[PDB]
Amino acid sequence: EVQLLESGGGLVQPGGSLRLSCAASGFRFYAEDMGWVRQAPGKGLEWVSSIYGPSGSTYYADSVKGRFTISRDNSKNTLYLQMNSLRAEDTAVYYCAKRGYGSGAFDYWGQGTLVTVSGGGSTDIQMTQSPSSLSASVGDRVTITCRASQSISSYLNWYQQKPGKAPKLLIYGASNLQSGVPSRFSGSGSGTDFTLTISSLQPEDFATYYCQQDSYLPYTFGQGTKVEI
Repeated sequence: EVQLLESGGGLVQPGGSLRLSCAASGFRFYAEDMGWVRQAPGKGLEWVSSIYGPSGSTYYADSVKGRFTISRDNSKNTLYLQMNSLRAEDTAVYYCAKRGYGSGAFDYWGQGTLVTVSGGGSTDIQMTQSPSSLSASVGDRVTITCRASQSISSYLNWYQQKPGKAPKLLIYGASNLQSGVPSRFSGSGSGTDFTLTISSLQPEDFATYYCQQDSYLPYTFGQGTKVEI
């Protein structure tokens, strides 16, 4: 089928370097937008870099600018992340991601690998999520809020992440339900204020939920909402 096959990582020393790689198979388009995300232990998903166009233009979060280089070979359908001058801050699970044609959103993800370390005058868009955590029961209704720092229309995505595993896209475009995703999950809003609703909470739905935008660089996730028992 379609899959991002990730490889690389391991234990390294401060000052050291590492190269992640991501091989796509089952691609039906040339040079779709790709990037890398990371998650520091007991922290939220963090966008690291993006690459876009046949030119292979790049963007990078402030934390890693200067040290990390994203690249890709569109021929061999492979994605690379060269990580230099690593610090203990860089300790995280790193995931590769690809933008899907059907959704417009990053909906194909590598399984992730642990790394351990022993302009135009544009505006950045920030996302605030509410609440941080909540505790509920099977059959409970749950709502989660997302406030963007700038009106971004309907360009807001919701993701579920279970611990260790790659995030899963539930809603794209503020309200369009991703294919093969139960219809108890539903999204609303527009402009700056958005809402993910779970109508009847099920055992499998305990996880962390994140809002995210994919349209305006730099891409960001909100801080996440943990839904625990």
